[PDB]
Amino acid sequence: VGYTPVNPDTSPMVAYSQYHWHYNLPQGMERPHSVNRTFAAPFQSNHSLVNKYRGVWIEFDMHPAFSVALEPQLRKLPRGRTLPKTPAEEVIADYTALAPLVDDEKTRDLWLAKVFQHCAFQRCGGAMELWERYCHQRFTAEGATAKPPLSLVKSVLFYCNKTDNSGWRALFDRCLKDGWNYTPLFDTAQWSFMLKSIGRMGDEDGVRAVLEEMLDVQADLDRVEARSVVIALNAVTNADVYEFVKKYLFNFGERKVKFLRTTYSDLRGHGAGKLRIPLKENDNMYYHVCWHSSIRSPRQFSPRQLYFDYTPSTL
Amino acid sequence: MLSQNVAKTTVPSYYMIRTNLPHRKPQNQWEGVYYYSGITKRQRHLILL
Amino acid sequence: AQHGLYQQATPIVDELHHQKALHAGHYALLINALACPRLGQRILHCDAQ
Amino acid sequence: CGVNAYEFGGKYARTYAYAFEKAKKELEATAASGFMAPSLSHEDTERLSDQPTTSPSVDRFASTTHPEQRKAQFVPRVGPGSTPLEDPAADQKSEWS
Amino acid sequence: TYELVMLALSLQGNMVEAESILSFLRSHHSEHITVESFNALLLGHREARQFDCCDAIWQELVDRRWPRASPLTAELYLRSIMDHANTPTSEPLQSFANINVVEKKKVPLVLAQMDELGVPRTHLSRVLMDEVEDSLRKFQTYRSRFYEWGRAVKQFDFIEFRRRNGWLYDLHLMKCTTKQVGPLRDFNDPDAVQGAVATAEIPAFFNERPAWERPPLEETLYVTTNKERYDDVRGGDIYYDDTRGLHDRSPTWMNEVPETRYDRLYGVNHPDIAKIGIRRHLNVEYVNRK
Amino acid sequence: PAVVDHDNITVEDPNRVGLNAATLDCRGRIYRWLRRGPFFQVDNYFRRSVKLNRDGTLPTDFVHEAPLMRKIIRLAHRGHLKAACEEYRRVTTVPPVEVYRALTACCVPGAKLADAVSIFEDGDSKLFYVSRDGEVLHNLMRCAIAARHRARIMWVYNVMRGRFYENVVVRAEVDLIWRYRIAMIALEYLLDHECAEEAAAIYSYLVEEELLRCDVHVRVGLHMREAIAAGKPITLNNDVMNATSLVRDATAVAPEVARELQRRHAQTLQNNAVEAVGAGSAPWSILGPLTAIGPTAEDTMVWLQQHYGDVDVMSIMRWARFRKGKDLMAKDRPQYLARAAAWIELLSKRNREMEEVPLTYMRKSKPLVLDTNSNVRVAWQTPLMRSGGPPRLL
Amino acid sequence: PRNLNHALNYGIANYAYNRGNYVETQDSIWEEQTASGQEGWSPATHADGLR
Amino acid sequence: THGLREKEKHDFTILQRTVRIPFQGYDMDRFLAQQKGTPYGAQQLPPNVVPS
Amino acid sequence: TALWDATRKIRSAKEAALHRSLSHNTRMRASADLKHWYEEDANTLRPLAFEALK
Amino acid sequence: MFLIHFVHYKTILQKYTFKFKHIFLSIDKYNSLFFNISGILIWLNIIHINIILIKYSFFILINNFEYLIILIST
Amino acid sequence: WELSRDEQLFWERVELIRKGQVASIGSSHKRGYADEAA
Amino acid sequence: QLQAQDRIICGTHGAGIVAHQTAVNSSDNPMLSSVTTAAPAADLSRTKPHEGTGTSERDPYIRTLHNQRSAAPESSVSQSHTVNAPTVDECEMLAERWGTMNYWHNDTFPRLVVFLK
Amino acid sequence: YTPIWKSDPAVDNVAPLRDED
Amino acid sequence: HQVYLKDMLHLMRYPEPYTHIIDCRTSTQKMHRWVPHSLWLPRDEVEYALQLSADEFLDMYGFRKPDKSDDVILLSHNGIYSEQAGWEWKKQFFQHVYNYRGGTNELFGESYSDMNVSDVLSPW
Amino acid sequence: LFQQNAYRKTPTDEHWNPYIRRSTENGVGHLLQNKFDIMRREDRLSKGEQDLTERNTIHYGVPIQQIVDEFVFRHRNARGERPLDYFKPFPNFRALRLNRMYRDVEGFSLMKQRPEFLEWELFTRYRQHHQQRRRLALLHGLEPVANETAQERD
Amino acid sequence: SHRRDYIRMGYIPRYTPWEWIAIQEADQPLIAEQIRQDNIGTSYFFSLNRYW
Amino acid sequence: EDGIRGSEVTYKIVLEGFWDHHVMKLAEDVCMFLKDVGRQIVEEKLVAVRRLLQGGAV
Ligand SMILES: O=c1ccn([C@@H]2O[C@H](COP(=O)(O)OP(=O)(O)OP(=O)(O)O)[C@@H](O)[C@H]2O)c(=O)[nH]1
Repeated sequence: VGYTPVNPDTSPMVAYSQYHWHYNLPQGMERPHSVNRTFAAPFQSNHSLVNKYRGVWIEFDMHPAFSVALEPQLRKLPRGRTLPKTPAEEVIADYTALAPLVDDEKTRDLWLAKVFQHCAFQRCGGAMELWERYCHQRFTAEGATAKPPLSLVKSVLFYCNKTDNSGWRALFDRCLKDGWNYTPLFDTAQWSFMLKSIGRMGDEDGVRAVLEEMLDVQADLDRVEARSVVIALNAVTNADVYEFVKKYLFNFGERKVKFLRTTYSDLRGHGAGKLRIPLKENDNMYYHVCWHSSIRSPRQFSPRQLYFDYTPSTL
Repeated sequence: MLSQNVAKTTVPSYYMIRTNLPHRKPQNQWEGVYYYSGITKRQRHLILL
Repeated sequence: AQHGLYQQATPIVDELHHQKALHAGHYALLINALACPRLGQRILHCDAQ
Repeated sequence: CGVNAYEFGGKYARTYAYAFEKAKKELEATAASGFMAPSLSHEDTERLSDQPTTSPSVDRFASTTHPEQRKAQFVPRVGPGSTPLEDPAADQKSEWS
Repeated sequence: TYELVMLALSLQGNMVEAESILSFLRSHHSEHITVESFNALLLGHREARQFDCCDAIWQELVDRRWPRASPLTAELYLRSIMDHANTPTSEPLQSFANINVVEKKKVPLVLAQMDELGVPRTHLSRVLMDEVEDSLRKFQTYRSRFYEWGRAVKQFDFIEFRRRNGWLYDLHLMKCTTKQVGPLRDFNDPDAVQGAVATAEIPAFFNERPAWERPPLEETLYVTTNKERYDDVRGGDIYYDDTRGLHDRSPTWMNEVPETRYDRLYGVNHPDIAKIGIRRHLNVEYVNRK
Repeated sequence: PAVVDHDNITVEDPNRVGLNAATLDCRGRIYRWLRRGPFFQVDNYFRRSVKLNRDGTLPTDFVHEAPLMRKIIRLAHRGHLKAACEEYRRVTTVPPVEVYRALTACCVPGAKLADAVSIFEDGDSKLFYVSRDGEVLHNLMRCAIAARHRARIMWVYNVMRGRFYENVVVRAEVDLIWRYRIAMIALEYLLDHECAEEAAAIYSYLVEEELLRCDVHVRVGLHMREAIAAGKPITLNNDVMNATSLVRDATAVAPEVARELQRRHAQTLQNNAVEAVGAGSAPWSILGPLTAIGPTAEDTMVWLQQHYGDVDVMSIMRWARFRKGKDLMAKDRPQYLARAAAWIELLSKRNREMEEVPLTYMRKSKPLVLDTNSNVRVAWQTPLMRSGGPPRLL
Repeated sequence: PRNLNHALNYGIANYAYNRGNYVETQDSIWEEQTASGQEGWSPATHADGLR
Repeated sequence: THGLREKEKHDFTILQRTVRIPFQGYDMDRFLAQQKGTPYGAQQLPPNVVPS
Repeated sequence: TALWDATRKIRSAKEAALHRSLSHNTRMRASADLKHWYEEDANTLRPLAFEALK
Repeated sequence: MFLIHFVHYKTILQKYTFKFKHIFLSIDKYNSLFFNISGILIWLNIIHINIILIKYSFFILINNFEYLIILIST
Repeated sequence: WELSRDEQLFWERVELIRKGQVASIGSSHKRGYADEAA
Repeated sequence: QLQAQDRIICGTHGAGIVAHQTAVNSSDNPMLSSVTTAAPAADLSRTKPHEGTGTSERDPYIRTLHNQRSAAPESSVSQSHTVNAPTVDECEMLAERWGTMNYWHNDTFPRLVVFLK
Repeated sequence: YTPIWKSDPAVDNVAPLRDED
Repeated sequence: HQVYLKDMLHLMRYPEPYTHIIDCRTSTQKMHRWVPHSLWLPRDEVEYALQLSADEFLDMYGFRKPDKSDDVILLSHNGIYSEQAGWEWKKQFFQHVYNYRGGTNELFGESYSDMNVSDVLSPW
Repeated sequence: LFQQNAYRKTPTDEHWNPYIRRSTENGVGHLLQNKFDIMRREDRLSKGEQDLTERNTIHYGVPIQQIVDEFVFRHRNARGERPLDYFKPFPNFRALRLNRMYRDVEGFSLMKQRPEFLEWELFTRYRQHHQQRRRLALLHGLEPVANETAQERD
Repeated sequence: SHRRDYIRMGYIPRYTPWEWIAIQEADQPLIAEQIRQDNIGTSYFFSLNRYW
Repeated sequence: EDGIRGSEVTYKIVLEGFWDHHVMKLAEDVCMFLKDVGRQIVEEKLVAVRRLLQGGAV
């Protein structure tokens, strides 16, 4: 009785009533409850994971001989979680000079991959020359048999995305099932960077090819970084690719799709500053990603909105 | 849609005001805290592969 | 014998024993090798989980 | 001469041959996987292109999204301890010795 | 020699004799006992599926800290625990949940001991370490997480997860019990009017009409929905069970459906379906089996 | 989103980030504030600043905190552990790896292990695993050695191997060479103090990671470094590895090591045969499992190979060469010899098997035919103990 | 053979003691239960009937 | 499925209400044996059946 | 006796083959049949002795 | 072509039995202790007493939800 | 080969079943279902 | 310490107090009027581990005995304060043995007199 | 709101197979 | 439970002896092709058909009645009538009953419909 | 039948679930995997011991306390089986239990099965004599030794 | 669970049943810091001075 | 010290109810529980000890 309701735990007139347990009965537990055991939820935090590497790990496997031999050259290149500020010109000079002296293929290529990664972080454009000078001959040209070491490919790809470069499309294509079959070994961050670059450059077709492979190779869709999905989708103006992207959008999860919308509305919105290159206007893809989000969320009832104009009829 | 999604409240009325019927369940002492132990399909797949 | 090819080790061992080229510990060495423990390694990791 | 009574005769011959080849190929991968066979469920595989149409992995349920439409029989059976049977969650399936 | 004989006996599952040999050793030859006899016994008891012994021997091996336990020892004991944790009980104990999962909760204690003992935890098979890591994520949590694990956001998020997987049955907030179980009459009196002193929510399998009283398989042959009357109910229950048969059809069904070639058989107990059938025209020979 | 400026705080509060008690819309905010968790203020303050950079770099280098980190390092190098720890307290931001290195290195000479460990554990998995470093773990290990603490040695080794989460997810995993160095001093300690168990563990790890030849690889590596500064091509061959002073000298000593293995084994066999009887000599010693070594270099290597060959003998003879910086092979020959012998002895299972003491033979039994005790049993007697007697089966 | 004393209780089970002797039987049971750890010297309780 | 087995079990439980615990003898060995007709002089002849 | 020993080795080899197969074959394991282990034994498997000649 | 006529064997053997309880077997109900009510007191606007049986009452319930009610020896 | 044979069989049977329908019903028309009004 | 503990408590399914030889046949007694004559037990049938078809004591309606290993509780008799008779094996090693003063001078089987003799 | 996307074109899936055969 | 286009092509080339593909198309006027290895039980007859004995069923439809263990795949233009038929086959208890939605339209690229039903609801 | 196998592909279908997999209900046949284990089972079964595979389902039975309880409840305190001392004022905890025979009656054949007149009293006195013999034994140090051979015992 | 009278006919367990204790105890995690293992020593200098 | 007066570890569980009889009966429940669990643990330890008494190295 009142506008303030009784709280059923603290009130003995609830607790001890006939619909609950009186204090003179024997007070044991009624039934056991196993909730967590029967059907358990997987852990997904609202906050992203604080320790994760957040980059493209380039996997440095060197024989612990050349690793010691080449140390004064390698000390200038990135080691794990450490990014020395050495100017990229110098590093490339060192590779060009000293590398023909080393005899190992595997070593020369690990070293090269480090150089590429280093040049990806500084966004120096003259590093593809290195690909055409050493690797192109035995990997990409005229159906050469040789199969490049994975780390090298990851590194070059990462470089083509960081420095936006038409070249990526040629490399990526070699990684599908009939080629090197490297695509299932890519990191989630790899996909993230790829999508973002392709999106900036604006290839709907690059975007489609990449989303198809990602899906087939079972990438982690929900953990692909939202910004990069948005920038990729934003690039899609062509009727067919557009169709593809609706049908595809159904592959994300409820949550992912909600934040695809949030992120999208921010990047053309308040957070338009957050990007190094501003987005381009897609009103169509924006509207659609919002629409999709609305379709996939639970629906709420707002009767004064729906039935605002309802009039009954006696027909 | 989901048939376990079921009204927990009565139709709004003065019977909520004029009566000592409680508006929520009392807490259940023996029901554990819900917490997260479990893995995704994706994760199990990753382990197997 | 350690890789589980005992069949191929048998004639070799026979011919050694006939020439009296084996002494005390050598026999123990062979008999221990018959337990295939390079095959055991492989089985342990793959099959026997 | 009585082939056509059998499952390797006639229209079903082609199926037998198919099964035959798969078996061969499958033996190969078992020999590669250390003589521990791949998953029946083909949970083991890199690509979705790879899992065959014949695998139990393929999802045939009235609905993809809606859980109440994912049963085998008319109501939702439960395993021992009132654990969910119909569509098992990742951690309920345990492969142990 | 003795440890090989023990390992043999124990692969056979012969525990009495294995343990005997160890006893004799303990008594006469004690200073020579290696770890591999404890390993033998562990492997053995695990095979015979006696897990309390599998435990006893490990605890003992922690007390005498010599011989030093090996990563193999820790592996065998841990495996025996996982084995224990995954066995079912009989049906009498299976009504609420699978009990034996509690065993996995030993694990974070054993792991702690392995650190006191200097057994490196990273020599454990990849396999076992997967099972153990799972076991951990079921029961282990830190003082950090513990301060935050009851937040309502996380409780309700767990509810939301259960809702998207369509399992709400057990959750407290999210279930509304409806059915009440009436009292039992006495022939000592119809007169005495019973009333409820207390009320408890308990699973329906405690008291449910005995299987020989109720109709045969209900889940399969009847579609039942518990629902609420829309009309105002003066007295009596506000819920009823709408039960229809699986096979139920409109009494008017034959009009509601297009006509068939069967219709001229109407109200005939033994039709000759051989006559209206197509086989007799299709076949050249046509033997009628009847 | 609300953000607090600590420089600009005014009474006016232009950004309106404060919790105003009476304004429009305040109530749910107040309620939120009263529900906050025990560390809310602190946690939010800490996570909204101090977070890993988009490159995978640590937040560790900041201009305003730099001289403080310098000061800590400086203090630790002069061995002032308390002053350094007292400055570590006032650090707002994650301190660079160099700080953790300095601080643990300081813990070594006084044997402070508890302190080295709490330092390390502080920098690791709280602060993003700055603390996980070849060098820091190395110091940790040197303390555990200095404190003669076996279990903690195994614990540092275990930390150093790491698990999926820190290796793959965090990507902080100790460098290959450092892993080798750490495991190696741990192994010195264990083999020298005769711990067969943990020794065998670490050794099995070295076998699995293909680190058995690693020290050689490092030496070869150095000469290669010089050859590259000069401009001549470098290559990794079996010849280049067998041109090393290390492998040469071990190969030189090998026959002497073998002969010590043999002498030692013989004397052990003899002792065991005497203790058998409780003291003359028993039949036990008359013929042992060890074959006599042929007179040649290759015969020596062959002998070592077939009796001790489950271990890698050569690399052990290399590892046992230096002790506390002192080269044993070129100064004390017999000390070195006995060391290499003792180590190869401890690391083989085959040797463990052939060195066992003869034990008495256990009588099987049956229960009494006329039951009196369940504890009294009829023993079996081997034909040796009862001569005569009717012929019996097994 | 296990059955050597059988005659003394013919057709009933074999016994190694004189079963016709009450005292000897009771004694034999005593020894059996002593052998198996059911009987013997144990630390006393306040409930064990000290008198 | 008709649950007649479950009924049968329940009814067994009902029948238990009546029964005693049997007298197993003061010397139980002797008793069991004599029931089986093994001891000396304990032999019973089979009940005479009227020929068909 | 020698002949018997040899023959017994042969038979064991056959059965061994069978066993390795059963233990690694998961589809046959799916149908739960103890009978898979006994339905083909040394008598049954090939090579058959009474077929040697041809 | 057809060489033969045959009789169709099949092995229909059920030898395994898997029955799984449907979910609703384990759902909750509301159960109650039940004693014979010796008396009742209701009060909302006006108090009313009903006495079924007069004995010394060993237990007493009070329930406030709509009307105040007191179930005696309930 | 078998597919060819079995195709033809299929149409033979379809033909006869349809002719039986038309014969017994009397016309080639049928009702819909109660739900084909909407 | 019951007579025939093993046969009755550990061996028998009812613990001796359930009557397994009883017919589930219908009775004319008023209390038993609910009891219906049972169909005969199913022939080749695989039971659940806790049930039986109810034919004999060896096969009850309800299996009472556990299927695990059974072990008598650890004796509460003091093993360290109890002195047993000296064995051959113990008396050969008597010169290395460490006893209590009570072990050397024990009232029954004193070991000092043996160390000396 | 349906249809969300253009339905698949009229393509005949059986013909190519039986043609190969 | 569903059966997709992939399963359908696979079963065209590699038939299983005891899998039956059953065509539910109702009107003969609309059916011009033959789904390989299929058989014809039109939807309208199903309720009756499934209550015939093995013999009688043989006489009426000219092919053997599938046993209740066997796989039964159902077929229609859109996948609607096949569904309703499925409910019939499931109500007699048939253990494996799969509907192939989009069935004959997807196979042959025909656009036909079993029933004329439209998505739009008439305004109330 | 539909309930048993509805969409069921194989009998092992639900064996992704550990607690279903080691159920021993249908038999032990899915739990025998390598030859070794099968042979072991054969052996142990022939010796007349338990199958180890059987132990995959843990069956605790019903505990003796629960049984005795159901018995005395079904008999409404089971007064047929209680000692007459249960019916007198303040019975000690030994009068509180059922009527099982103990080991003390074992060597007395005078009383056969029905003891005649005064026999049970005689027996009662014999029993006492033995209790006193035990007392003297403990007093003077001659009691059974768990180790003892036959001459020592003699 | 076999007791059909559980709350209905007035039987309420005086002792909580073993099976239930097992379930309850098996639902919640165990806190790691409750296990209490110290084999190193006390940290005099660094511990009380650790990161803010 | 011997008997009741000495130990390695002591646990005191302090139970608190709103009604006296509640707390009394809870104490009987928990008490009987720890009696059983205690006996099981201490019995296990006891067998380990009896084995260590029988023999072992150093
Ligand atoms: O999700 C996020 C959040 C933030 N940022 C941050 O946005 C800043 C500028 O935003 P951009 O996303 O335009 O820069 P970018 O492509 O050059 O950055 P990378 O991701 O290639 O490094 C970047 O320098 C990065 O720090 C992201 O890149 N992604």
